[PDB]
Amino acid sequence: HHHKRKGIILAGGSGTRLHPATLAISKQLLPVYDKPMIYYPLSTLMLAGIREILIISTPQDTPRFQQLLGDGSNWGLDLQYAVQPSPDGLAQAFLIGESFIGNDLSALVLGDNLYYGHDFHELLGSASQRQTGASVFAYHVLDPERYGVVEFDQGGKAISLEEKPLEPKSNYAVTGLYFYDQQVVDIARDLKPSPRGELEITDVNRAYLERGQLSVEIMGRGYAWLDTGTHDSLLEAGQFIATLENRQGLKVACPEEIAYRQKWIDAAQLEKLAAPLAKNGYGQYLKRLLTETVY
Amino acid sequence: HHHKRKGIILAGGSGTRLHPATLAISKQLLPVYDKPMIYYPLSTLMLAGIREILIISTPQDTPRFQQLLGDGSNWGLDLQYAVQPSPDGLAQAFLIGESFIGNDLSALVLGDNLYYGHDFHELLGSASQRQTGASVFAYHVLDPERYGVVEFDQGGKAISLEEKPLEPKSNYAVTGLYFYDQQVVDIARDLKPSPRGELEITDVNRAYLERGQLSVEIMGRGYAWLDTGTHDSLLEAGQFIATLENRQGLKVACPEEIAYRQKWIDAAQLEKLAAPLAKNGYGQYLKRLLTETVY
Amino acid sequence: KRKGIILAGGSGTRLHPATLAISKQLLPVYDKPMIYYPLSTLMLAGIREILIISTPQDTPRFQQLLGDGSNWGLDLQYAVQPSPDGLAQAFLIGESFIGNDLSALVLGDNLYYGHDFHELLGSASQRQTGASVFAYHVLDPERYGVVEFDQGGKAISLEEKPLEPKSNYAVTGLYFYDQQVVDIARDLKPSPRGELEITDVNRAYLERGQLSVEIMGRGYAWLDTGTHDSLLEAGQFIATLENRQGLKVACPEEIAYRQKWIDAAQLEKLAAPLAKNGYGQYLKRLLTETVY
Amino acid sequence: KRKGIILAGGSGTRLHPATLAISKQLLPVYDKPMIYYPLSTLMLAGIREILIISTPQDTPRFQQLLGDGSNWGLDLQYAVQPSPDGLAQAFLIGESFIGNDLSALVLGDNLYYGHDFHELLGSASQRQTGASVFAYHVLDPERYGVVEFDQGGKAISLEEKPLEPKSNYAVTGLYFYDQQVVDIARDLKPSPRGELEITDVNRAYLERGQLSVEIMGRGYAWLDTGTHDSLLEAGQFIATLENRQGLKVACPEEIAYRQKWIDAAQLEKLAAPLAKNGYGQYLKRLLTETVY
Ligand SMILES: Cc1cc(Cn2c(N)c(N(C)S(=O)(=O)c3ccccc3)c(=O)[nH]c2=O)ccc1Br
Ligand SMILES: Cc1cc(Cn2c(N)c(N(C)S(=O)(=O)c3ccccc3)c(=O)[nH]c2=O)ccc1Br
Ligand SMILES: Cc1cc(Cn2c(N)c(N(C)S(=O)(=O)c3ccccc3)c(=O)[nH]c2=O)ccc1Br
Ligand SMILES: Cc1cc(Cn2c(N)c(N(C)S(=O)(=O)c3ccccc3)c(=O)[nH]c2=O)ccc1Br
Ligand SMILES: [Cl-]
Ligand SMILES: [Cl-]
Ligand SMILES: [Cl-]
Ligand SMILES: [Cl-]
Repeated sequence: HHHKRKGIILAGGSGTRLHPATLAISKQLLPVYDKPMIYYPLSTLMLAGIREILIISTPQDTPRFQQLLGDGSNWGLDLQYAVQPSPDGLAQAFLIGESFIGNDLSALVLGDNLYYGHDFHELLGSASQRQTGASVFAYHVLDPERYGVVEFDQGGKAISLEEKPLEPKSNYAVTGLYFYDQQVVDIARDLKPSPRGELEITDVNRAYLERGQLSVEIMGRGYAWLDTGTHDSLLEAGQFIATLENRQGLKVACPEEIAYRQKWIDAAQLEKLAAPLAKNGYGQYLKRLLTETVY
Repeated sequence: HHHKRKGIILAGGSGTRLHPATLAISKQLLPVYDKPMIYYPLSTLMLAGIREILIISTPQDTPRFQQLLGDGSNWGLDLQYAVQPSPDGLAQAFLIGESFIGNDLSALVLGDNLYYGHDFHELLGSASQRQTGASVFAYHVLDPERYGVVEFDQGGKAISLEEKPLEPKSNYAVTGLYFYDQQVVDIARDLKPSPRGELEITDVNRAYLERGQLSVEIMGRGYAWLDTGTHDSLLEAGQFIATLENRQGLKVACPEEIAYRQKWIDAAQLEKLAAPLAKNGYGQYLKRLLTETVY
Repeated sequence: KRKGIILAGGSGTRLHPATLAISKQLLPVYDKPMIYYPLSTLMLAGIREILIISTPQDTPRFQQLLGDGSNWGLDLQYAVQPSPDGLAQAFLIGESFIGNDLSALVLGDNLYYGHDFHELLGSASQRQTGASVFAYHVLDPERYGVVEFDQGGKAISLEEKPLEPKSNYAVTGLYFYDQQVVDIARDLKPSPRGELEITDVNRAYLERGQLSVEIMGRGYAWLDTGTHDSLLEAGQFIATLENRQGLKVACPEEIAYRQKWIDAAQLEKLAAPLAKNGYGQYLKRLLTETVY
Repeated sequence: KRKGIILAGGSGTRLHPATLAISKQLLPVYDKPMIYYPLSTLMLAGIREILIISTPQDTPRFQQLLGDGSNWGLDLQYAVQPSPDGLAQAFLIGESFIGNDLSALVLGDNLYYGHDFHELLGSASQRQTGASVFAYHVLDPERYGVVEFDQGGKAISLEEKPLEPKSNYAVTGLYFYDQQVVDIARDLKPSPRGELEITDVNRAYLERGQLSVEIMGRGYAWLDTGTHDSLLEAGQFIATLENRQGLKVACPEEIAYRQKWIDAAQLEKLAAPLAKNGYGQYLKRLLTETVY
């Protein structure tokens, strides 16, 4: 009898690549300017209207995310948690997240991706509304070799996907934000590991492409999709957010704000979250959101 | 007998505020990352479909802008030039630009304002399409005291404008990009100087407001409106553009690109502009635009 | 001999939510945890025996990061400061650690850089009586302990965060002390603000005419990591220097190796688990390259 | 006595369109034109008599900025380099300016910062025979003149932009010369690349055993302003230092005042037209404040 879309954030082991900074704490707990990196994809899923979210991290890191975020109920969310013992590729998320997904639609977001721009809400909404097939976003980059790359024909139809090609067919990278129908778990179960031993998200997306069920929306150049892959790019992302926030006196990817604007929490709930933070600019910001109209 | 909108860039004296950097060359000739500051508002007017543009600068600086930009015909534009002897306020632009405006619609842009974001073309187009009255944009800022400030009532109607108020009524600044009908010159002619001796753009905009002819569109938080008022903010703006451009391998506010995408110049014309620039990344970029599809 | 204290104290809620569930002095400045910077500073002054004082929450996190220090030729101990009751409390908490030895205190969020910094530390630590501090010209002296000089350059007053500062010389977060400091700290009354003040310890030395105040020149960088904006500035400053030089600032393994506290075999062992990133590659490179 | 040359040469089209109709070495690094930095460097080495060599297009722009230098206690002259035919051409163009005196050359886009920089310049300029250069450890030595040292630290080879560099020590864009340099430059054949190379002048001194190569230590900042990305890094580096200290790096008026080339009356006159911004306020402040 009938009378919905779940989220997954993959916040896994960045191995030893960013050591020694990441000896102290996992990558997606490092801040970008003023807030932990995971706040950014979490906020992204929230902006897409997703409230029920599974956070996949290492056994070691699970407790630390849990300590930061809890069960989400203060922000009107239902956050759950699962361990990824080993870094065996991004598609593993769907096998780990299998019982969490159930028979629902899903969205996957990488824990180290930051997005910003105008009408991002509307760009997400058109992905999450398409209730069959899958939807991904293509973004023009300088270094497409580092990503899944999309080739378009002359009428703008997607015709191939390639994982980290040495000779990319275009400058269009697939961003680390994906929307899936109920077929994803069964596609993911049939994947054989790749040459380097990972369950690849590109192979999942190619299965949808081969069935004619993949929507590739362009994420325009007027959106910022930022890179937290290196210490240098983590620093750029910090500068970028700081510049915007200090210009505007508005925050990017403040989860409490997003829950309040989605009406998942009300003004009294937002005031209670502001109380313990009253003595810093972040809690003062939440307080200011109770009385200021922001368009 | 019948069978159009002109642009003005006010690139005037920043006095001695940014000295000694500006002893060598005027403010709007200083670069923001890789291109002279004036490229940014020029590109903004171009994106609005404006081809016929008057550049107002000091007698000293006029020749230097002229040397940089010429008459615009290489980029499919008709740039003209006029001197502002003295820094007597922004509204003077309409008296200086009087014969240039003629009986047409106009757009005014400050030579030190940078804008960026998604569907900026569409945001401009809806201003320039409204062929009577005036249109301005409101942008949430931290420091509204430095700008013209807009007060909205509870239904979102603009009800007051104030120039640099010590006690701002909102955090909404009027950005330095304005669209005017044929009434602007006559409003500007009736302005008495303000307490500090300037012909104020806020007084022009209030005249439209009092006639019920001012449209105030919100420029959303997903747009970046950057500040080149200080050495620090000029540096932020540099970092901001560099981060975006190096992420994307695409340029922000490249005039040649904008003229090519407006179809004001064709592929052969763009190739000829790329030739003298062939030995640097900027000319290599223009060359790459001849063969790459960018969405 | 001289023992060191790093005060990696509580920043309260000021850097929340970055610091929710994540210790301030474990936040990275560019590529390495904040605490590497004061640690390296102490190590550069020749100090191997170091006490890390932090919150009840954060102390075990530093322990789990750094252990007893033996891998870098150090002797690290740990103590907790229950409550942010003033910087001078370090000497009470740290009484039995200091014992009857000379000491140096460094603040956990203070970053230093410059030419002959080794020698500037050397000259302070060699002075075996009195106390030694550094005065650095700053834009906002009101945020710090301020030093007033007379026309002949003698220090004549110290004030903690004065509303009307007598100079632009701030006392940096690096202090050297003789065997008197514990008893000076023990006889302190808390200030109006409710803190055992480090400036109050330093004035006590000044009143005895036993405070050396040396100028840390304008060619040195003393950076603060109090706020999100300063932490960011500091990252960009270090990254700019490191990417230019292909050398690191405040890499403890390098400093221990250069002090001869660890040898080439042990440096090589430290490089192995970091081999697949640039930090281990740098440690490996330091075995074969002559760096003047 | 020692005369100076600033080579503010042609960067071609590489920084276009920023440099279209606007001279490279007049682009600002943070708050001041690029050329203030090498000028100040020369001024810090005690050199008052300075030749600015630039393009036919840019030379009069520097002239119109700086004039004869008399307002800062300097003696500035100007010469043109018709074509970017190598850095060593400075000595041919500058032959009659150098006369029979000692010289120093500095590259117009080179920025230096650090403790006791004054003394490092002092020691090079005091050496009245041979030539003196500085070797600075860098990440990308292939972009520079590279110095090879033997196991005892003696310089044994110099190579201009080697595809396989023998070390990570780059020769900085600051060179001190005796009365031989003009005749060495005059006897140079152009390289395969079509340039009169400064490394070729320096090897000629090395071959005579008259090249001093001193290490510019890792505590000094030597920044390059070749590209848009480096020019930006340099701005952020200087701004971070200046906003922290409330002191300026490479403010020529301050350096002339501190060298006693201009007095307090003249510094005050220079402050007046800049009074309404921070730069003049700083100059005014330097009349009453003691800065160590
Ligand atoms: C429509 C709508 C607007 C907003 C306003 N908003 C926006 N636009 C943003 N952005 C600037 S965003 O859409 O680009 C964005 C949202 C979440 C995470 C990253 C970026 C934000 O960070 N926070 C925020 O409250 C929030 C919720 C909803 Br529903
Ligand atoms: C529709 C359209 C898109 C573009 C693409 N484009 C965009 N979007 C941008 N932007 C990132 S922008 O719309 O925010 C912008 C344009 C001009 C000046 C500043 C920002 C740009 O700088 N250059 C550019 O070619 C150009 C012309 C036209 Br008409
Ligand atoms: C003399 C000496 C030099 C060095 C080299 N060195 C230097 N100079 C530095 N500096 C750039 S520093 O002296 O300004 C510095 C040292 C420790 C912590 C911060 C800065 C460094 O960070 N690491 C380093 O190995 C190490 C130990 C000793 Br003893
Ligand atoms: C000893 C001395 C110190 C000073 C102080 N000083 C210093 N140290 C600096 N430096 C920070 S510097 O020596 O590293 C430097 C000098 C000139 C150009 C670049 C950096 C400066 O920029 N300006 C300045 O007035 C001036 C003249 C003389 Br002689
Ligand atoms: Cl876009
Ligand atoms: Cl928006
Ligand atoms: Cl110094
Ligand atoms: Cl050094």
